[PDB]
Amino acid sequence: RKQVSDGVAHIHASFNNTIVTITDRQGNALGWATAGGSGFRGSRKSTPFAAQVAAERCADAVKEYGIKNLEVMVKGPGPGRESTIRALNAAGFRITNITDVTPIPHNGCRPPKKRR
Amino acid sequence: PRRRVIGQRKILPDPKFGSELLAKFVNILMVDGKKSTAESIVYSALETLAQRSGKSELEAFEVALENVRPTVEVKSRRVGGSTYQVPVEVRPVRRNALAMRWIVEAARKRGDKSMALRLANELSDAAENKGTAVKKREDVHRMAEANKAFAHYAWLSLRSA
Amino acid sequence: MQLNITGNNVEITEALREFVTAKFAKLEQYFDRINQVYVVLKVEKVTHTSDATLHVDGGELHASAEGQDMYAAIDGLIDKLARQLTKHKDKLKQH
Amino acid sequence: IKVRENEPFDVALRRFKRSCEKAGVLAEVRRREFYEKPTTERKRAKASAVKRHAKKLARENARRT
Amino acid sequence: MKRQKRDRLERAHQRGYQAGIAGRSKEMCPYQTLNQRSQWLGGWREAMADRVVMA
RNA sequence: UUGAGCCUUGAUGUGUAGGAUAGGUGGGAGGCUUUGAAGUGUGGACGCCAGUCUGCAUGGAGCCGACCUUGAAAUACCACC
RNA sequence: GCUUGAGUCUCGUAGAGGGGGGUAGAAUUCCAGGUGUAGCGGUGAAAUGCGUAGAGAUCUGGAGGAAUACCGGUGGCGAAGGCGGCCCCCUGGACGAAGACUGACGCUCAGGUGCGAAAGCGUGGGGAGCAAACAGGAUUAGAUACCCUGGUAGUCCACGCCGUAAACGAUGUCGACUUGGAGGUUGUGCCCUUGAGGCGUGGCUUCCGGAGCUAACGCGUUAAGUCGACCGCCUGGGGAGUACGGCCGCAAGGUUAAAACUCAAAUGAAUUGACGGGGGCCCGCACAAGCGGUGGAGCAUGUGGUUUAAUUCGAUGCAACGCG
RNA sequence: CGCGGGGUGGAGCAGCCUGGUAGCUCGUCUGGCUCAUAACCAGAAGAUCGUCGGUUCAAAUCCGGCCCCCGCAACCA
Repeated sequence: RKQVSDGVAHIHASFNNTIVTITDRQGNALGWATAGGSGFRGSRKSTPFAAQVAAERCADAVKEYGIKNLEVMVKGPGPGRESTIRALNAAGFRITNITDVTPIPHNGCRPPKKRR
Repeated sequence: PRRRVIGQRKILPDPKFGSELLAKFVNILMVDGKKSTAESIVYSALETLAQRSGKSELEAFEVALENVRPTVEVKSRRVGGSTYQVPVEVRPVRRNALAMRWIVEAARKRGDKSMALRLANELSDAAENKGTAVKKREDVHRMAEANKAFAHYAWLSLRSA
Repeated sequence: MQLNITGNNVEITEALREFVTAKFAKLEQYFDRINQVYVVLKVEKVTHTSDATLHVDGGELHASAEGQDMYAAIDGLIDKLARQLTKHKDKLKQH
Repeated sequence: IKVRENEPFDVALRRFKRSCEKAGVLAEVRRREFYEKPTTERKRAKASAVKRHAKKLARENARRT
Repeated sequence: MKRQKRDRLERAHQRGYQAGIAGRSKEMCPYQTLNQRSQWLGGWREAMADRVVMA
């Protein structure tokens, strides 16, 4: 429980799901909540609203660590990614800075061939 | 339709009480094109709603109505293979008519002896938050609030009022 | 799926009804749930023609085939109906 | 991308630069190596560019409105 | 049998919004008059954001 | 670092009823306190979110028991656990 | 003999031109460790799959392989195939300015020789990611498929082979001549570089259009216009780029290349319709919002069938079936 | 042949590591959805907690006896 002050809020924002991992400055996790585990299932995981409910259900169950202010990292080009940080302005936090950690390779490995 | 915000006509108010909502309510259970016996059912039911409720009749009907009027209503949509329901807000003209349709259907169920006794008891439990139309109200709110995660494109309820 | 046979100037023999019924049943089983089928046999002095109307959940669908001996016309009509059914079937799958 | 500033901040600037270069390169790279149709899609894109420029230029005569 | 609905003004809006969402990044199927082209393009640019928020 | 066992201690034990986060059994109107009182500068635990423990006062000399509700009367006090 | 064609030399200029070597960053995967716990992943929906043996996420470190975001430009170089991080070494070609030099040394080229994407084959390494075959889950009437979860050859390197591609500009090479415009890129000359300025000049290249040509589509100074030199190829469609024989190849197969038979067509371009599970716009009890029905029942009436001596004849998708 | 553990919806099991009211997925039943089946979603009943006893106010929970399992053994007449 550790009585931490500030945290780093990683938001993995893929197409089929958003998971929200609130950690500390150090980089080791304090609590996470996903858009799947909030009652939304299958296609309904892939909405911004499930990301908002995920950010709520993380922002409490990190209450016991006592975080006043947090940074926001967002990885992934998904349908959440903005409603989930409106849901961290509204959850009672002070947003220090917001970054983008979406991995853009200087094209390396080959992508899959997926669609027809 | 495609065209025509249609030239709309109003209705006659109720004779015994100064209400057009009540006249709409007579027109709901006015089955088979026969207004007079539906008026006798409504008056015969609001009398025993007054004696079985104490308070006045117009406020008895309206307080009994606002516990079955809804706020959100599902609209079934399909995109691709899925066919999910999307919550639209009910407009307040459709609201009370959608309440009275559920009151009148739930009174056509429930079967007691007379229609005025059935509708009188159904409005009584609608005041009590107990009967059938409150269960249908809570079904509509549970599935629209359960499917609440859809607020989208253009096929429903443009910007505001 | 009940098949109704009728004939304008074509005397529907019992061997004729057995074959047509079998062919229709086979087609119905292969492509879609079908509710009812009307078959009309016409002879116009040369042309042995056949009409069929299938009532399926989506709706009516019809085909017509001219032949030489009635049997040929029936076969053509059945193949046409099968093709139409494939179109209607995944026309209402379209995932 | 990186937004930090004083008390009116945090949304518009970020969804601007984030949304443009992020959604561009990730929505591109998410699948389809293709090896062949960036050539075709750039050829069609730029032929449509010169056809739109000359088409609007000679379409700048009149429209009877 | 009555008169046209929202006389092309905010019908021109929702045509540009549906055409905005379903691809059509032309912005080159509008009307030609100004009061309808302005919000065909208005619905188009209001539909680009609603394409970013979803798939 | 860490179990496990053993002592010495110290907290904890809101069903219902209700003045109340009363564990059981037995004894049981005597200790508390100016070895500087109820409130709180204070700081936590527990927390079945309502009440109990202890840290330091700037105050300073006060509190319950039998007598109201309970299958039950009070960590009022003590013993065995 | 001559210098205009061709070639050489002195300066530069740009360039993913080639071969070899080295190195950098991001990302993917895995491994070890930390924090943390109930899901992750995936789809049009799902399941197979992975996860309480601690996954997914997050952080630190390490390993290995492959490709080089941005710059990136209907930009550049190359005979074509093709060639994109950055640096070094070795090396080919093109271009232009000013001169000098040789003096027709030129063009094309059957046979021949060389180069030749990808797949594949042989030997030896290497193997991240992807991914035929294959397994499984779906979908479907079936689904040896598209979709999903995995996954081996191969993709990579070194050395040989194969020698084909919609190897395409579906346009052989070389040369001459013949109205314009807008651009790109790359040199260079003069003048007020006095200001990203103005006027010319070469090369390569993109589009639009003139006459002319073409069956039309379209081509149009980079021609499919007017001509000249040389070469390759065609002679109805199918059989057939197949068989037999030769030559090459480890094989797969490549090249050369028939005939019997059979048909009166096959084809190219354009037109008018019709059609599309193409697009745009508008509308309809078309859907949505509702009210009442049919289908269950009895009866009436009509039809099919069956019957009969006859059950008169016709009407049969919508548009026949209380119809004449 | 004596030790342990289990008896709770149809089934799998939580509850009972401190006595106060029976709980979750499926199967089974509606309803919405779908062209119908499906998938999704929202509700509902589904048990005298294996049977007799008793231990205090009150026992699925604590303790005896019986039955049924599953393991450990003892298994050298």
